[PDB]
Amino acid sequence: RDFNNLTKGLCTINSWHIYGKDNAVRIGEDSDVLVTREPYVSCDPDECRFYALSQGTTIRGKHSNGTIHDRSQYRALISWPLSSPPTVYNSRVECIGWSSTSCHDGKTRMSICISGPNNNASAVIWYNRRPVTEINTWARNILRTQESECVCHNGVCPVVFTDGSATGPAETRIYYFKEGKILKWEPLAGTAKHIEECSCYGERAEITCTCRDNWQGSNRPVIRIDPVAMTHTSQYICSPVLTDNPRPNDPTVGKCNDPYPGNNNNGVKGFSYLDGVNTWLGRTISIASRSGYEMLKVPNALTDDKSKPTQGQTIVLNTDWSGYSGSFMDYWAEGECYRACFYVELIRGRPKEDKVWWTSNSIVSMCSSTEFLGQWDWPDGAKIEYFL
Amino acid sequence: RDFNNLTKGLCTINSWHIYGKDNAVRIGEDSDVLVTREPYVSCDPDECRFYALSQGTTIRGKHSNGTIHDRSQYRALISWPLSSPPTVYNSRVECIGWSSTSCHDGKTRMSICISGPNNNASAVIWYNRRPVTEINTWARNILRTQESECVCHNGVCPVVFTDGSATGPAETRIYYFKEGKILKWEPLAGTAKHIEECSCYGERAEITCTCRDNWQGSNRPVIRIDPVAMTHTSQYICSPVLTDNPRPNDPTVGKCNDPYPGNNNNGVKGFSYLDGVNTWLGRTISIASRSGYEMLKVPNALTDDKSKPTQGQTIVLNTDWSGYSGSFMDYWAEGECYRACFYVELIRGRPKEDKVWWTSNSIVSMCSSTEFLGQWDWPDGAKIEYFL
Amino acid sequence: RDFNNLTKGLCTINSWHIYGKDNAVRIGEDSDVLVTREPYVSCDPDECRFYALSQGTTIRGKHSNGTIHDRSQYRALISWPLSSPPTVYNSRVECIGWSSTSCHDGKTRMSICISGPNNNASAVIWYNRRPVTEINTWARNILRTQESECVCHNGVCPVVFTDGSATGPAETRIYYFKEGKILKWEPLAGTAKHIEECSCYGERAEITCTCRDNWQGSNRPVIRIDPVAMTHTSQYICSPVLTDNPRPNDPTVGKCNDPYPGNNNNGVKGFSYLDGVNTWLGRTISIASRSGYEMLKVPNALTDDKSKPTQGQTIVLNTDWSGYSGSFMDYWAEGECYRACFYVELIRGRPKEDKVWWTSNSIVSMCSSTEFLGQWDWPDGAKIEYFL
Amino acid sequence: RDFNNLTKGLCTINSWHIYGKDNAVRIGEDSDVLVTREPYVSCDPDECRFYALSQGTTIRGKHSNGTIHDRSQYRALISWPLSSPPTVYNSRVECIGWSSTSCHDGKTRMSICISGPNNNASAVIWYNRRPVTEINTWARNILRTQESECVCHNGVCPVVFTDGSATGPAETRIYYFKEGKILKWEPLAGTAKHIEECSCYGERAEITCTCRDNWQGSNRPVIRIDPVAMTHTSQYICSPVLTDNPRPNDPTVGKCNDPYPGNNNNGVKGFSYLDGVNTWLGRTISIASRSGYEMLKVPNALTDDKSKPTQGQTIVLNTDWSGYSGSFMDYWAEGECYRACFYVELIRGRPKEDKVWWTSNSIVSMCSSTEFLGQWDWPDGAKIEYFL
Ligand SMILES: *[C@@H]1O[C@H](CO)[C@@H](O[C@@H]2O[C@H](CO)[C@@H](O[C@@H]3O[C@H](CO[C@H]4O[C@H](CO)[C@@H](O)[C@H](O)[C@@H]4O)[C@@H](O)[C@H](O[C@H]4O[C@H](CO)[C@@H](O)[C@H](O)[C@@H]4O[C@H]4O[C@H](CO)[C@@H](O)[C@H](O)[C@@H]4O[C@H]4O[C@H](CO)[C@@H](O)[C@H](O)[C@@H]4O)[C@@H]3O)[C@H](O)[C@H]2NC(C)=O)[C@H](O)[C@H]1NC(C)=O
Ligand SMILES: *[C@@H]1O[C@H](CO)[C@@H](O[C@@H]2O[C@H](CO)[C@@H](O[C@@H]3O[C@H](CO[C@H]4O[C@H](CO)[C@@H](O)[C@H](O)[C@@H]4O)[C@@H](O)[C@H](O[C@H]4O[C@H](CO)[C@@H](O)[C@H](O)[C@@H]4O[C@H]4O[C@H](CO)[C@@H](O)[C@H](O)[C@@H]4O[C@H]4O[C@H](CO)[C@@H](O)[C@H](O)[C@@H]4O)[C@@H]3O)[C@H](O)[C@H]2NC(C)=O)[C@H](O)[C@H]1NC(C)=O
Ligand SMILES: *[C@@H]1O[C@H](CO)[C@@H](O[C@@H]2O[C@H](CO)[C@@H](O[C@@H]3O[C@H](CO[C@H]4O[C@H](CO)[C@@H](O)[C@H](O)[C@@H]4O)[C@@H](O)[C@H](O[C@H]4O[C@H](CO)[C@@H](O)[C@H](O)[C@@H]4O[C@H]4O[C@H](CO)[C@@H](O)[C@H](O)[C@@H]4O[C@H]4O[C@H](CO)[C@@H](O)[C@H](O)[C@@H]4O)[C@@H]3O)[C@H](O)[C@H]2NC(C)=O)[C@H](O)[C@H]1NC(C)=O
Ligand SMILES: *[C@@H]1O[C@H](CO)[C@@H](O[C@@H]2O[C@H](CO)[C@@H](O[C@@H]3O[C@H](CO[C@H]4O[C@H](CO)[C@@H](O)[C@H](O)[C@@H]4O)[C@@H](O)[C@H](O[C@H]4O[C@H](CO)[C@@H](O)[C@H](O)[C@@H]4O[C@H]4O[C@H](CO)[C@@H](O)[C@H](O)[C@@H]4O[C@H]4O[C@H](CO)[C@@H](O)[C@H](O)[C@@H]4O)[C@@H]3O)[C@H](O)[C@H]2NC(C)=O)[C@H](O)[C@H]1NC(C)=O
Ligand SMILES: *[C@@H]1O[C@H](CO)[C@@H](O[C@@H]2O[C@H](CO)[C@@H](O)[C@H](O)[C@H]2NC(C)=O)[C@H](O)[C@H]1NC(C)=O
Ligand SMILES: *[C@@H]1O[C@H](CO)[C@@H](O[C@@H]2O[C@H](CO)[C@@H](O)[C@H](O)[C@H]2NC(C)=O)[C@H](O)[C@H]1NC(C)=O
Ligand SMILES: CCC(CC)O[C@@H]1C=C(C(=O)O)C[C@H](N)[C@H]1NC(C)=O
Ligand SMILES: CCC(CC)O[C@@H]1C=C(C(=O)O)C[C@H](N)[C@H]1NC(C)=O
Ligand SMILES: CCC(CC)O[C@@H]1C=C(C(=O)O)C[C@H](N)[C@H]1NC(C)=O
Ligand SMILES: CCC(CC)O[C@@H]1C=C(C(=O)O)C[C@H](N)[C@H]1NC(C)=O
Ligand SMILES: *[C@@H]1O[C@H](CO)[C@@H](O)[C@H](O)[C@H]1NC(C)=O
Ligand SMILES: [Ca+2]
Ligand SMILES: [Ca+2]
Ligand SMILES: [Ca+2]
Ligand SMILES: [Ca+2]
Ligand SMILES: [Ca+2]
Repeated sequence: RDFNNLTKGLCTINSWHIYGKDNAVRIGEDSDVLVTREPYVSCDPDECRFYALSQGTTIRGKHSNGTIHDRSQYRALISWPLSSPPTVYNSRVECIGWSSTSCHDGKTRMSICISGPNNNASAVIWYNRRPVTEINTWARNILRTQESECVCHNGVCPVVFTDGSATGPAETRIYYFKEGKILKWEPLAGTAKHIEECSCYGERAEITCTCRDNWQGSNRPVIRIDPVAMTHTSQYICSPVLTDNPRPNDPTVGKCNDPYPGNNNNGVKGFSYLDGVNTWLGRTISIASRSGYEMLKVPNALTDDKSKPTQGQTIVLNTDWSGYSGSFMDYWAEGECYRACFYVELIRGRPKEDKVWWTSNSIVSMCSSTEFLGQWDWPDGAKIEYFL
Repeated sequence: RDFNNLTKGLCTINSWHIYGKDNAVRIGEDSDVLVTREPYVSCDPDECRFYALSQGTTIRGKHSNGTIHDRSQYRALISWPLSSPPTVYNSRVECIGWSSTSCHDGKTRMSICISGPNNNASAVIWYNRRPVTEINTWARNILRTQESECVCHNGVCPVVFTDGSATGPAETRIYYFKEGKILKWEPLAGTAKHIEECSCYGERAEITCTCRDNWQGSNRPVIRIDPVAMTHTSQYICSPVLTDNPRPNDPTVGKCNDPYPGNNNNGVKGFSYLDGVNTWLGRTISIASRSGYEMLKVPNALTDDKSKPTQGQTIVLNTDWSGYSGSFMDYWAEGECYRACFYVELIRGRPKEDKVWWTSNSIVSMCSSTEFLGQWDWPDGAKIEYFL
Repeated sequence: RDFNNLTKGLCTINSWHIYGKDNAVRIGEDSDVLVTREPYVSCDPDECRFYALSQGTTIRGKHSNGTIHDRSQYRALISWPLSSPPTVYNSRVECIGWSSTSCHDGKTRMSICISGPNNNASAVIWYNRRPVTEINTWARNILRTQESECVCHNGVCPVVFTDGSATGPAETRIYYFKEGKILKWEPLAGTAKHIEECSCYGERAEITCTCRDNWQGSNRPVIRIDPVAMTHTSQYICSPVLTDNPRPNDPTVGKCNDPYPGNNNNGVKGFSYLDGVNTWLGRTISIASRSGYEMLKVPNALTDDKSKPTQGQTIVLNTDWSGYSGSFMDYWAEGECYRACFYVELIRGRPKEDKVWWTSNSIVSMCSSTEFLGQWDWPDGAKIEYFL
Repeated sequence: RDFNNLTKGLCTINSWHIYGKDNAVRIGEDSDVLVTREPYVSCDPDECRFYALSQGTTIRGKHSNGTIHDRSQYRALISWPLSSPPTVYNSRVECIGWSSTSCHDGKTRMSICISGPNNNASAVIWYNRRPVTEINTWARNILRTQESECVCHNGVCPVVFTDGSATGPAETRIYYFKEGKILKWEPLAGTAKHIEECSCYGERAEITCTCRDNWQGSNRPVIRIDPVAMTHTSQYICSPVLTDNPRPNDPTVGKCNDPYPGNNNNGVKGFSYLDGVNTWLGRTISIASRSGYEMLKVPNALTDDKSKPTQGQTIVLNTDWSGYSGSFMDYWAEGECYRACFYVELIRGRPKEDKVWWTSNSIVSMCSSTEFLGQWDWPDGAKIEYFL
C-alpha cells in the first residue's frame, strides 16, 4: 500500500514469550528437510516467515557430507512458513548466494544475495522478486552482509556490508536502497573498529544495528542509522556485560569506543535492543563456545560503561548448542508500539558434533511481553545418535 | 466481515453422518506424517480444518520414540486441510505449546498455546496470526486449556483454563477475549467441583461446555456461558448414563450437583449437546479404557437425574481404540440451524499398544443429520504389526 | 457467477488428442502416492482436476496389502491437479466414502460420497464444501452411484443411484439436486433392465448417460435426462458394436430395448457420445478382460441396430491393462461447442497382476479434435517387477 | 490485462549475474525429484518459473532406468517455482508430450506439447490452460519444436517447428498464433539450411531466434521474425566464433549464409543475443562434447564474418557437464530496457556418466548486468558416486 514508516517506539520488555520454533533437525531425521545455517525471521504486512541459507541438499541426503563449509555454488536464500521446517517442498528461493539480507518496505520485499569466489563476489539486489541492482566486490575479499533482516523507513532500506579481512581493518559500507536501487552509500564512520553481520531493528525513525567485531572486540559494535538524512554513527555497547562469543569474563567496567580486548579473530552474530532502561542484551551463556543463550536487562547498556543486569531470562541451557541470533519485529502488527523479537540459531553437527559429517540448525524465536512470564529453555531437541 | 453471532438453535439430531477422517496412522506408515494427539476440528467462514498438538517428529522417524509424553518444547498447535493427514509439508503451525484452543470470531481467528515447565507455564493468545496477549501461570501447576475449539459471539470468545492439581480442587478461570485482548475473567462458580478440557458449542447466544472432572466425577461437569453478560454457571449432567472414562457402571439415578463417585483421578476429554429432547451424549463403550465410542440420545440429560437413552449410534467398536472427543460446528453454513458435529481421537501406540515406542492418533468426525441414517463403525485402521 | 446452462452442442469429433496423464503407478514406485481406483475428471469454471477413490494408504506402504477390496472405512473421494499423481501431500479430500460423483454447477461444486456397510449405507451430498443433504439406503444393498462426474443445467444436477442386487433387477433412482438439496427423484423408467455406474455429459439442455447393465447386457444402457422437466427415458445402444466387458463377439444386429445376451453378472464402467453421425463409442479391445481400449465412430449407434464403425482410434494396446472409462467436458471453455472428453482407468495390480498384493491405477484422458490426428497408445507404464 | 508489446530494446550487457539454480540432482539424491531434460525458463506478468520435460519418474525411482530415451508416453511439460527442484509435489503439468514450447502473451499463457510415435505425432496448443488447437504431423518424422520459450507481441506468439529428417533437409514452419488459434503459418525461408530447437527473444517489435543446424552447420542459424507483418528471414551467425557443439576449431572468417562445415548430423540447443556491439554468444567450452559453458561478447557477430570476442564470462568449467541453453527475459520487469537472460541445462547421467542408468539435469540461469561483475562457475554439484 504505502511505505511503512517507523512511527512507534518499542513496547516495554518485561519478559519474552515463545514465538516460533521449527524443530527442523528433529523432523528432518525422517523427512525432506534442507540443511541450512545463517537463519533469521522477517515479516511482510500479511505474514511472518523463517529465512536461511540452504546448502542445496537434505540432512539425510549424502550431499549433507561437507556442509560445514560456508560458500558454495549450491547455497541460496530460502524462506518458508513460520515454524515449519525448511523442506524441499515448502521452501521458496529468494535468490542465489552464500550471504544475504531481506526486508519488506511496506509495498514489497527487497532480498539481497551475494555469491562468487572469495576475490570476485557480487551482490544482487532483488525487489518485488525481480533482480534490479548489482554491486561488485570492492575489496576483493568475501563481500558479505547482515545474515538477518534489514529495516525500511519511507521506502529507504539501509543495509550494512563488509568487504576485506575478517581479522583486521576492513571496508564496511552502509547502502541506502529504495525500490532496489541505490540512493546512496557511505563508508563506516564512528568508533567501531570492525563490523560483521549486523542485526537491526527500527523505532521512531531510527535504525539500530548491533554487529560483530570479529577482529578485536568482545563487546558489540553498534551502528545507528538515520534513514531520512541517510547518515549514521558507530560505537560499542559501553556495558561490561560482554556479549560476543568467545569472550573474556565480564569486567566491572566496559568500553564505549574501543573493542574490549581478550579475544581476537572470532565472534558470533548477535543482537540487542538499546532503549534506555528498556535495554535487553542477548548472549551465549558459555564464554568459550556457542553454547546456551540468555537475555539480560541491562538498563542503559549502550551508554553506561558500568551497567550490569537487573533482570534476565534463559532461552537455551548452557548444556545445549546455540549459534547466531538476530533481531526482527512485525512492523505491521496492531497496537501502539513495536514488539521486539529475536531468533537463535541452534546449530547441530559440525564442528562440535563431529560424529555426523553435516552441519545444520533449527530455529527458535521469542518476542517481548509486558507481562513477567515464567521461563522455559528451548533446545534443538534432536538426538545425534539417531543420525549415525 | 462482521463478528459472527450465535443466532440459530441446533438442528434436530436424528442420526450422525460421516464428516471427515484422515486415516493418519495408516498413511503415515509410509509417508511424512507428524506424530500428534489432542486433535480437534474448527471452521473459518470459508474452510473447516483439522487441528492437533504435533510432537515435532514423524511417526516413522526415530524421534517418535517417547511421544507418549505430554509436554515438551517440541510440540506445537498445527492445522491442516480437512481429512488430510498432518504431514510435515501441509501442516500449518498456529503457535508453540503443549495445550491449546482456537476459534474464528467471524473476522479472524484466535489461537491460544500454553508452554513452559510445570511450575512456570504461560499462555500466549494469537489473533490474526500475531501474538497479542500473554497470561502467566496463576497456580504454578500446569496451566492448561480446552484442547478443542472455543466459541465466539459478537467478538467475545470465552475460553476455560485450569491451573493447579488434576486430582484435587484447582483454579479454573473463564476468560472473555475480544480481538485477542482480555475483556474480563472470572473464577469458576457453580457446583462443578473440578474442570478439565472443556468441549464447547454455541446456540442462541449461549455457549455450552461439557468438561472433564478429573478428580472425582464420572458424570461430566457442564459450564454454560453468557458471552454478552460475560457470566456463567456450572453443574453436572444429571443423567445416570455416565459419560467419563474410566467409570463405574451406570446407576438408575445420576447426580446434578456433585460428582458421581466410583473413580478418582482420571478421565477423558468428552462432550455432549444439551438441548432438551434433542440431547445426545458421547462416551467410550468400555467403562474401563479408551475403547470404542458411541452416541446416545438421552432426552433432557442435563436436568433429568433418571434420563436414559431413547436412541443411539455406535461410532467406534469396543474392539477398537478411541480417545478424546469434542464439539465444533460450522457457524458459517447455510440454513436455519447449527448442525452439531464432533470428532473422536483414535489413539494408537502407547500405552495400550506398547510394541511400538510412540503414541499418536488419527481423527474421525461426524455431524448430525435430520434423517435416520444407517450406522457404520470407523476405526483408525492401521496394523501395528506393520510398524514393528 | 451464474448457473451454467448446456447451451452448446458437441464439437465434431474427427479424432482424439492427449489431454492428461498422471503416470501415478510409475511415479508412486518411489514417492508418496495414494492407492486409488474409480477415477474420473471434472472441471470447475477455472480449473480441471483428476478425482478418485483413495484407499487411505500409499502404494509402497504396507497397508497397500489388500486394496483389491472395494468398500472400507479408509476410502475417500479426493481430487488433485490435472496430470499430477494423487499424492498424500497434494490430494484434497472432497468427502468420505467408497462410491461417489461430483460436478460444478457454475457457482460451486456438489460432491456426493456414499459409505456404510452393505445393508446400511447412506449418501451425503456436499455443496460448496459443506454437508447439506443425506439419503439413507432404500434397498439395503450397497447404495452406489456414478463413479464419474454428474452434469448440471441452470442449477439442476441429476445423479443416478442404484440400490439392491448387482446381478438381478435393482432399484435405480434419478435424483435432481439444486444447491445440494433434493428437488425431486424418480424411479428408473424405460427399457434399460439394470443400471450401474452411469457416465454422463450434457449438450443443448439434454443430459446423456451411458451406463453398465451388470445383470444381462453386453450392450450399454442409456439414460437421457431432461434437467428442466426433470424427467428421463432409458434404452440400450442399438448398435451390434458391443461395448461392455466381458462380452460376446459382435453380432451383425444389436438390440435397442433389451440387453444383448451372452454374459451375465459382470461388466465395466464405460461411456459414449451419442450424437447422430458424430457418434463415438469407447470399449476395451479384449472381449474377455479389461485389456486395451479403443474409440470407434459408429454413426447413429443409439438408434441404428445395424450400425458398424466408420473410423476409429486405439487408446491403449490390447497388451496393456485398462479398466473404467467415463465422460466429462469442460463446460467453461471458449468456443461455440462442447469438446467431448473421456478418461480411461489403467488398473495395475490385483487381480490380473497378483505378484503384488495391491490394486491401484493411473489415469489417461483425451478430448476430441476436429483435425484427423495421428494416434499413439497410452499405457500405464509401470514395471510390476520393480514393486516386488 | 493487455497484450504485452515488445516496446523496449535490450539493456547493455556488461556481465551476467546469477538468477536461478535449482541444484535438482543434488537434492534429488534424497527427495522426490522428477527426472527431466530439455529445461527452460519463462515468465508470467507476476512470476517467473522453471520448465522442463519430465520423464514421469523420480531420479531414485527404479523407473529412472532408461531415461536417456527422448520420446515416451510418460513425458510431460511441467513448470515449478523458480530455483526449486522439479519435485513430484510442486510440479505443475502444462501438457503431455516429448517436445514443447510456452510463452505468456500478457493476458495468459500458451503452452504447446507434441506427442505421438515418430510417424504420427501431433501438437496440441493450450491457451489459458485449456486445449484450443491441434496440428498433425506434416512430414511424418518426429514433429518437434523449440524446447524453450516463445515470444509474443500484441497477442501474436510465433513458434518454430520442424518435421522430417534431422540429418538432411527438413520441413520447418513458423506458426503465428493468437489466443491459441492459428493466424497464419509460413515455410522457412532465407539461407538457413536446417532448423532445430530455436531459442528466441524479442525487442523493439522484432523476435530473434538462434537455432540449431543439426545437419551441416557448426555456426548457428538465425531466424528473425516480424510478428506484426507475420513474416521472417533466416541466415547464420557470420562470426568465426563457432557456437554449436560438437564443432571444428574456430576459423578466422565465418559464413553468413551457409553452414560452416566440419561436423555433420549433430549439435546442441543454444542461443545468442544479437544486438550490434551489445552482442553476446553462448557456447560449450569443449568443441567435442557438452562440457563447460561460456558467454563471449562478439560485437556484430550476426553480420561480421570476422568478428572475434572482446570480453567474456565463464559460466561452467570445461571440467563440468553442460547441455542445452536458451533465452528468456522478464518482459514484465520495471525499467526502460529488457534484461537479457539465459539458462544452461546441466546434464548428469547417461551417456557420459554411465555408471548410473538414468539421464537427468539441473538448471542454472543468469541475466545481464550493466555492471562488470566478477565471475564464478556454476556446476550441477552432484556426486554420481552417491547414486551408485
Ligand atoms: C519462573 O519464571 C521466572 C521468570 O523468568 C523466574 O525468575 C527469574 O529468575 C531468573 C533466574 O534467577 C532471573 O534471572 C537473573 O536475574 C538477575 C538479576 O536479578 C537480580 O539482581 C537484580 C539487580 O540487583 C535484583 O533486582 C533482583 O532482584 C535480583 O536480585 C541476573 O543478574 C542473572 O544473570 C546473571 O546470572 C546468570 C546465572 O543465573 C548468568 O548466566 C548471567 O550471565 C548473569 O551473571 C553473570 O554476568 C554478571 C554480569 O557481568 C556477573 O556479575 C556474574 O558473575 C555472571 O558472570 C559470569 O557468568 C557469565 C555468563 O556465563 C560470564 O560471561 C562471566 O564472565 C562470568 O563467568 C539472571 O538473569 C530473572 O530476572 C527472574 N525473572 C523475574 C521476572 O523475576 C523464576 O525463577 C521461575 N520460577 C521457578 C520456580 O523456577
Ligand atoms: C442400520 O442402522 C440403524 C441406525 O443406526 C440401526 O438401528 C439402530 O440400532 C441401534 C443398535 O440397536 C440403536 O441403538 C440402541 O438404541 C437403544 C435405545 O433404543 C431402544 O430403547 C428405546 C427406549 O425404550 C426404544 O424406543 C427403542 O424403540 C429401542 O427399543 C439404546 O438404549 C442402546 O444403547 C444401549 O445399548 C448399547 C448396546 O447396544 C450400549 O453400548 C449402550 O451404552 C446402551 O446400554 C447401556 O447403557 C444403558 C443406560 O445406562 C444401560 O441400561 C444398559 O444396561 C447398558 O449399560 C451397560 O453398557 C454401558 C456401555 O458399555 C456401561 O457403561 C454400563 O455400565 C453397562 O455395562 C443403543 O444405542 C439405534 O437407536 C437404532 N437406530 C435407529 C434409527 O433405529 C440398524 O440396526 C442398522 N441395521 C442393521 C441391519 O444392522
Ligand atoms: C496415423 O494415425 C492415423 C489416425 O489414427 C491412422 O489411421 C487410422 O487407422 C486406424 C487403424 O487402421 C483406423 O481405425 C480403424 O477404422 C476402421 C473403420 O475404417 C474402415 O472402414 C470404413 C468403413 O467402411 C471405411 O470408410 C474406411 O475407409 C476404412 O476402410 C474400423 O472398422 C477399425 O475397427 C475395427 O478393427 C479394429 C482392429 O483394427 C478392432 O479392434 C475394432 O474393434 C474394429 O473391428 C472389430 O469390430 C468390428 C465391428 O463389430 C468387427 O467387424 C470386426 O470383425 C472386429 O470385431 C472383432 O474385434 C472386436 C474387438 O476386439 C471384438 O469385440 C469382436 O467380437 C471381434 O472379435 C479401426 O478402428 C482409423 O479410422 C484411421 N484413422 C484415420 C483418420 O484414418 C494411421 O494408420 C496412422 N499411420 C500409421 C503409419 O500408422
Ligand atoms: C574477476 O571477474 C572478472 C570478470 O569476469 C574477470 O575478468 C574477466 O576475465 C575473463 C577471463 O580472462 C575475460 O574473458 C576473456 O576475454 C577475452 C577478450 O578480452 C581480451 O581481448 C580483448 C580484445 O582484444 C581485449 O580488449 C581485452 O582487453 C582482453 O585482452 C576473450 O577473448 C576470452 O575468450 C577466449 O579465451 C577463452 C579462454 O580464456 C576461451 O575459452 C574462449 O573460447 C576464447 O578463446 C577461444 O576462441 C577464440 C575466438 O575464436 C580463439 O581466438 C582462441 O584461440 C580460443 O579458441 C580455442 O578455444 C575455443 C573454446 O575452447 C575453441 O572453440 C577454438 O576452436 C579454440 O580451440 C575470455 O572470454 C573477461 O572479459 C574479463 N572480464 C572483465 C570485465 O574484465 C577477472 O579475471 C576475475 N578476477 C580474478 C582475480 O580471477
Ligand atoms: C452481530 O452483532 C453485531 C451487533 O451487536 C453487529 O454489529 C453491527 O454491525 C453493523 C455493520 O457492521 C454496524 O453498523 C453496527 O454498529 C455493528 N455493531 C454493534 C456492535 O452495534 C454485527 O454486524 C452482527 N454480525 C453479523 C454477521 O450480522
Ligand atoms: C442460465 O439460465 C438462467 C435463466 O434460466 C439465467 O438466470 C438469470 O440470470 C440473471 C442474472 O443472473 C437474473 O437476473 C435472472 O432472473 C436469472 N434467472 C432465472 C432463473 O430467470 C442464468 O444467468 C444463465 N446462466 C448463464 C451463465 O448465463
Ligand atoms: C567470511 C567472514 C564472515 C564473518 C566473520 O564469516 C562468517 C562466519 C561464520 C561463523 O562464524 O559461523 C559463518 C558465515 N557463514 C561466514 N560468512 C561467510 C560469508 O562465509
Ligand atoms: C496435566 C493435566 C491434564 C488434565 C487431566 O492432563 C492431560 C491428560 C491427558 C490424557 O488423559 O490423555 C493428555 C493431555 N496431554 C494432558 N494435558 C497436559 C497439559 O499435559
Ligand atoms: C457393488 C456393485 C458395483 C457395480 C457392479 O460394483 C463395483 C464393481 C467394480 C468393478 O467391477 O471393478 C468396482 C466398484 N468399486 C464396485 N462398487 C462398489 C460400490 O463396491
Ligand atoms: C529428434 C530430433 C531432435 C533435434 C535434433 O532431437 C533432439 C536431440 C536431443 C539431444 O541432442 O540431446 C534431445 C531431444 N530430446 C531430441 N528431440 C526429440 C523430439 O526427441
Ligand atoms: C498380505 O496379506 C495376506 C493376507 O492377509 C498375507 O498372507 C500376505 O502375506 C500379505 N502380503 C504381504 C507382502 O504383506
Ligand atoms: Ca569478537
Ligand atoms: Ca473423572
Ligand atoms: Ca521417503
Ligand atoms: Ca454387462
Ligand atoms: Ca550442427
